Amino acid sequence: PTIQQLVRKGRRDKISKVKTAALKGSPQRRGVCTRVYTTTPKKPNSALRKVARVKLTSQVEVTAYIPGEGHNLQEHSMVLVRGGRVKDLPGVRYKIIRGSLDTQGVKNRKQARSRYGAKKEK
Amino acid sequence: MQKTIVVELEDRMRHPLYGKIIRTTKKVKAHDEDSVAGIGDRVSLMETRPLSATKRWRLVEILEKAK
Amino acid sequence: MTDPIADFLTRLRNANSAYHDEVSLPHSKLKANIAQILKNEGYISDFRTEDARVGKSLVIQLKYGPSRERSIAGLRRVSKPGLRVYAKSTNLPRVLGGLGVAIISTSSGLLTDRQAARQGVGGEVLAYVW
Amino acid sequence: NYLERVVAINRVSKVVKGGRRFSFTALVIVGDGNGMVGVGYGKAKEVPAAIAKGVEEARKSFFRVPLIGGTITHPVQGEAAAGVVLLRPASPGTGVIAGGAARAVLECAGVHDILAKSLGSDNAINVVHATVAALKLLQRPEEVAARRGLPIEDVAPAGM
Amino acid sequence: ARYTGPVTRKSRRLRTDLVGGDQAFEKRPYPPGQHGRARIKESEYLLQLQEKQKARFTYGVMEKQFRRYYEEAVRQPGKTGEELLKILESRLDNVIYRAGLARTRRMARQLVSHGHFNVNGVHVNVPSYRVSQYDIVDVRDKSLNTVPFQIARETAGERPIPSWLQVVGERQRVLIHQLPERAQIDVPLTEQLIVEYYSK
RNA sequence: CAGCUUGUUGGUGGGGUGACGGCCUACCAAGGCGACGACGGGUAGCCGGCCUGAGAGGGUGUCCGGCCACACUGGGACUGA
RNA sequence: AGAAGCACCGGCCAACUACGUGCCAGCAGCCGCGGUAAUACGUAGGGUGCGAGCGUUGUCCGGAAUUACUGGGCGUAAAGAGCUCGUAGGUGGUUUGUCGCGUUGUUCGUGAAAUCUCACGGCUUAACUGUGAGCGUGCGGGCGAUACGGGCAGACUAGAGU
RNA sequence: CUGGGCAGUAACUGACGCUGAGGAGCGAAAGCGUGGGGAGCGAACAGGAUUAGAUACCCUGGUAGUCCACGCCGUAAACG
RNA sequence: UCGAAGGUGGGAUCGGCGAUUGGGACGAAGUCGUAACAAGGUAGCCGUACCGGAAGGUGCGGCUGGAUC
Ligand SMILES: [Mg+2]
Ligand SMILES: [Mg+2]
Ligand SMILES: [Mg+2]
Ligand SMILES: [Mg+2]
Ligand SMILES: [Mg+2]
Ligand SMILES: [Mg+2]
Ligand SMILES: [Mg+2]
Ligand SMILES: [Mg+2]
Ligand SMILES: [Mg+2]
Ligand SMILES: [Mg+2]
Ligand SMILES: [Mg+2]
Ligand SMILES: [Mg+2]
Ligand SMILES: [Mg+2]
Ligand SMILES: [Mg+2]
Ligand SMILES: [Mg+2]
Ligand SMILES: [Mg+2]
Ligand SMILES: [Mg+2]
Ligand SMILES: [Mg+2]
Ligand SMILES: [Mg+2]
Ligand SMILES: [Mg+2]
Ligand SMILES: [Mg+2]
Ligand SMILES: [Mg+2]
Ligand SMILES: [Mg+2]
Ligand SMILES: [Mg+2]
Ligand SMILES: [Mg+2]
Ligand SMILES: [Mg+2]
Ligand SMILES: [Mg+2]
Ligand SMILES: [Mg+2]
Ligand SMILES: [Mg+2]
Ligand SMILES: [Mg+2]
Ligand SMILES: [Mg+2]
Ligand SMILES: [Mg+2]
Ligand SMILES: [Mg+2]
Ligand SMILES: [Mg+2]
Ligand SMILES: [Mg+2]
Ligand SMILES: [Mg+2]
Ligand SMILES: [Mg+2]
Ligand SMILES: [Mg+2]
Ligand SMILES: [Mg+2]
Ligand SMILES: [Mg+2]
Ligand SMILES: [Mg+2]
Ligand SMILES: [Mg+2]
Ligand SMILES: [Mg+2]
Ligand SMILES: [Mg+2]
Ligand SMILES: [Mg+2]
Ligand SMILES: [Mg+2]
Ligand SMILES: [Mg+2]
Ligand SMILES: [Mg+2]
Ligand SMILES: [Mg+2]
Ligand SMILES: [Mg+2]
Ligand SMILES: [Mg+2]
Ligand SMILES: [Mg+2]
Repeated sequence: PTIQQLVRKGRRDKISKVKTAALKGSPQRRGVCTRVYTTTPKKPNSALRKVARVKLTSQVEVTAYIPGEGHNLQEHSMVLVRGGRVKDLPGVRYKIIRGSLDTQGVKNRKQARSRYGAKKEK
Repeated sequence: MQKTIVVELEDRMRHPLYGKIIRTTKKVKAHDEDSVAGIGDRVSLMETRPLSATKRWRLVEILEKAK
Repeated sequence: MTDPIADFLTRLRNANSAYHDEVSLPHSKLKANIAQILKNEGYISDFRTEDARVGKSLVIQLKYGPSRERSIAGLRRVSKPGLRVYAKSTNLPRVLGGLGVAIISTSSGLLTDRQAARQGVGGEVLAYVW
Repeated sequence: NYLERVVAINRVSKVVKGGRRFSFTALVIVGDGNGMVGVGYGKAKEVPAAIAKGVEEARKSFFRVPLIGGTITHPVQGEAAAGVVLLRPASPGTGVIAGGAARAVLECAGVHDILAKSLGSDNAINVVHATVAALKLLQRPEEVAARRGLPIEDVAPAGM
Repeated sequence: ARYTGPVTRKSRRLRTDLVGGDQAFEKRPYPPGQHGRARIKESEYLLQLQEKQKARFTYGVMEKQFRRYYEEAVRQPGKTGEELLKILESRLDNVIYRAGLARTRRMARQLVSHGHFNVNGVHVNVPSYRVSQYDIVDVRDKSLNTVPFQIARETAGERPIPSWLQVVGERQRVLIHQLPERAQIDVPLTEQLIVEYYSK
């Protein structure tokens, strides 16, 4: 509207918020994974989600999510972290890759056999 | 300016996006061997070698003198 | 009172919507030429110029089909004073995919899309009459 | 020997004294697949009665569409109460490109080459109403020739 | 890659047999799976996907090759589906199938891949080759008098010959007069749904 | 980020350059730039190109090609077309 | 005879049964499933799609007409400054003449190559590559027009003011 | 003492018009500074009453304020 | 003469930590009240001032986005 006013003040695209701040440019960031514990998700879920405090090589501390049936995690551990939303936990915005430098692939895994870590057979 | 004059020039260029025609005014420094020019005093200018640090124009003739 | 072409188009559109059989407005050469183009295109009936109290007034009579049907589907000014619209021969505007007529102001005078494309000279698209 | 497709099905609720009352409304589009298209809203307690009423209303509200050889003549831009859908003629090679409701209405009408997009609300009923409105403002070159005169100031390279 | 799997299972899934031959029918209805005898709501995307898969498994075309064929067809002027079908037909296996030098498309692909055809007296081993106008196709001289060819040498007179191709007698030579017209020869499938599928 | 500039703007006479030129020098005037954004802060090699988008547009400058800038950091001269 | 695997199967979107489990184990892009008959969890079978590749992550474009020239709105959903004056700026009544700056036409030069497209030619085909033409939206120069905007020179009263 | 508007004649000039970034002026009530004034009302405050409580609604009182002079403040559901 | 580096000095600008302290968002099934939605029990809002554990109350002026004869 008002081409003269548009000439005086052009349009501006919406502001953007980045979603990979902790990784800051890396699809996977190598972390430390200290103090593995378990918390409770939001009200209408009533579960016990296994989480951890992992500090990346980019020197940021975030709370990640551990997928699969159980884990071998412990105090500081040689782990890889990828992005992902949990939709139940307050502010967990990253997920640890299962089948990485330290953590093992989820045993007894036969379906989808790539996520959570699973060799075919050998 | 002691043998120099300052001349306002204007031009129109179409907007790259909106397409409206707009007018922009510029400013050039013109050499005046005999400094005879006042406020207004329309002048046609032809561009020369770098006569000075900021002078690239010279006086050609005086047309439509100031009212 | 800006863009008398737009005022003329708006008056014609309002009269056509209100089923008016007669319009009146002050006369200008541009409006007379536009009336000539409209008469040639067949969207309107006869037009004439009559001398009012001041200046001249241009008079356009409209046409209606068999029922209360309007030959003029609509009007749309194109080259507004806020942003002028210029078109060349290779990219002349199309109205209704050829079923509409756009007035083109070229060095040959006021011309329609097809006639202007025939002679290959473009200009300012005044409006779409379709 | 008609072609029918349902666009939207949903259940409405009205509060009564003792509890809840439900009903079903199912808009159904009916046509023969060549040039005829019908619109029926329909409403009943059960889905079969609802779609039957929609089919009947479409049969009642059948209306003529102008075609020029499988595609529309000139681009149109209709507008419903809230739906905003525009239709444009396309090359014969191109199929029918539209959303759910628009594509259903167009395929019941019998259009083979059309470019349709929705720009207003995403409600199925309003999209249908906008599409059928655009079909209504669609005119015929012969009709505009009757309106003006000299049926030569038109382009129909496909002809036939 | 190649399917190398049960063609009849694909035919039962697609609800339309498209291979024929000796194993045309299974003498049973089409419940392709455990729940295949149950009725399923027909979605708009389902019809287009089924049509595309029918064409791909009829012509032995991988997904990327079919994508390239469709994009070339739409980029070509005029129509899109007809051009796509013409490109699909222009394959060596399809040409051999139409000229009746093989039992089905899979047999034609097997022979052309094993390299028993010299088009202009030149060895080829790719079914992806496309024929053109004024192009000859000939049988390898050494490969004559072999069983897979002599089995059909005398019983190749059952299937019809398309109006664009022609066959030669005791010594078979395949020549291409012009581009095919699948719209008038052997079109068991409508391409106007594939053209809508590929524009999503 | 609302006031920026003093060889800074111009002129004169010399010097200097392959070459015009405050490029340098001695003297004279008070001028020059700024809301069409100077000055200041953040970021960045530019383009032909690449991706997406029907298009307009949005993102990007990696293969390759053209140019520019740099050679541990900072500064300088010479040889030589 | 020496050679296939991969992901998904609640709506978006193509793909359902059973077993164990019973807000626990768990999955998940949303909203939603799991608290004792789970097509949504792990598993088995079955199906779908692709394929020596299939899924996840990272970022950009599109859907988004949710920065709208194309292509948005501002009574009540977000949106008219509390009002007025006025600087720059944008915009402007009728008519005559001149210029031809904007406008537009032709011509010439330029707009490197590859790469984008048409048409062909060669690697058994394709990828890859060669050729002819488009592209290079533009710019500079000459030669045509004043229909509209505009510069100048005038005129009129309707606008406006007295 | 002074502003504006409307009507009439067309008497006069002759596009001198519209909007207006910034900028400037005006701008309810409440409030602030200086001096004056203060009948009535009336925040704050006090007593009584209601209530489990009543820092309120009700009653009895009562200070600034409401008023004037010159300044300041420039805010309202300043809304059609 | 100029001239890199270095020293001395007052400033300019951008960050990190900080005893202590203010407000905000979310949590559970806590404590104290019922301010709004009905005339919500004293109609509700808007600007300001004052007061009180808290929501809030009172005064001044305005609106109906309430009613009344
Ligand atoms: Mg707009
Ligand atoms: Mg000099
Ligand atoms: Mg919408
Ligand atoms: Mg491959
Ligand atoms: Mg000096
Ligand atoms: Mg000097
Ligand atoms: Mg850099
Ligand atoms: Mg778009
Ligand atoms: Mg360096
Ligand atoms: Mg080094
Ligand atoms: Mg160095
Ligand atoms: Mg040398
Ligand atoms: Mg030398
Ligand atoms: Mg499905
Ligand atoms: Mg169970
Ligand atoms: Mg499952
Ligand atoms: Mg997106
Ligand atoms: Mg967009
Ligand atoms: Mg909107
Ligand atoms: Mg509201
Ligand atoms: Mg609002
Ligand atoms: Mg106002
Ligand atoms: Mg306001
Ligand atoms: Mg306000
Ligand atoms: Mg002004
Ligand atoms: Mg003006
Ligand atoms: Mg004018
Ligand atoms: Mg003007
Ligand atoms: Mg070749
Ligand atoms: Mg080129
Ligand atoms: Mg030229
Ligand atoms: Mg008057
Ligand atoms: Mg006069
Ligand atoms: Mg004004
Ligand atoms: Mg202002
Ligand atoms: Mg007061
Ligand atoms: Mg006072
Ligand atoms: Mg006092
Ligand atoms: Mg008390
Ligand atoms: Mg009292
Ligand atoms: Mg009292
Ligand atoms: Mg006080
Ligand atoms: Mg004041
Ligand atoms: Mg008021
Ligand atoms: Mg602290
Ligand atoms: Mg209450
Ligand atoms: Mg209250
Ligand atoms: Mg009460
Ligand atoms: Mg109350
Ligand atoms: Mg009180
Ligand atoms: Mg108050
Ligand atoms: Mg009150």
